[PDB]
Amino acid sequence: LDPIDISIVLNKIKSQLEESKEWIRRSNKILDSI
Amino acid sequence: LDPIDISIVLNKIKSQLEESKEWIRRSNKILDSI
Amino acid sequence: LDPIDISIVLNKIKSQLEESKEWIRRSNKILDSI
Amino acid sequence: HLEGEVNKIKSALLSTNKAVVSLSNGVSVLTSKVLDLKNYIDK
Amino acid sequence: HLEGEVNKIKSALLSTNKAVVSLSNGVSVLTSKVLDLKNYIDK
Amino acid sequence: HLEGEVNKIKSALLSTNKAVVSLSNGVSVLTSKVLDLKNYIDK
Repeated sequence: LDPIDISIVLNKIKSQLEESKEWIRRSNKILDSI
Repeated sequence: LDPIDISIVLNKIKSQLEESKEWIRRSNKILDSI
Repeated sequence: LDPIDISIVLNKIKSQLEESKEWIRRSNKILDSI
Repeated sequence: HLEGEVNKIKSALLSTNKAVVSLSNGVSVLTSKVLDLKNYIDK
Repeated sequence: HLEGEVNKIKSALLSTNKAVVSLSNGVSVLTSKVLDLKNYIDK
Repeated sequence: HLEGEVNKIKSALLSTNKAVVSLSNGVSVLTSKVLDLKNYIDK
């Protein structure tokens, strides 16, 4: 295994997908206030 | 070749992209009713 | 290195992501006219 | 009427949001497979 | 006026939908290349 | 009121657009890693 190189790639990518999902949650949340 | 392992990955991924495209088609369809 | 095969894949993919970003810029731009 | 159109845009946007989520789940699966593949290369 | 704004949101959302489709086509190409690459590894 | 709802849809769509951009940045990183990996295979 090479935990350091996997960690760095996974965290860059995971932080983009998690950020995308929070923006969606924000969009749904605002849309539930209509 | 390893058809079984390719099949399982391809079907998980393909089913997400196909689902994304159907939601878009739904969104366009609703927008054409305005 | 194999510059030809990397070039062809990179350009197909990059042209889809660049096109996605321009559509977003278009959407934001229209939304700034409200 | 105009209320109706607004209502329609809301339904359409909720459907777009669902498109984005499922595309995200696609990218997460693919990411897992790419890392399974470096491990396969390493080992 | 308010009809105009609604109309603008509709145009903006159609453009977002087109952004999602083309990103999807990006992910499908990349997926193909990842599987071409396991085959290359296997062979 | 109805102006308010329109305003809300605009804020919600801007948030969806930001979701699409960051997912795009995810796919670009992953693409780079896939090409780093063919190079690793080749070398």
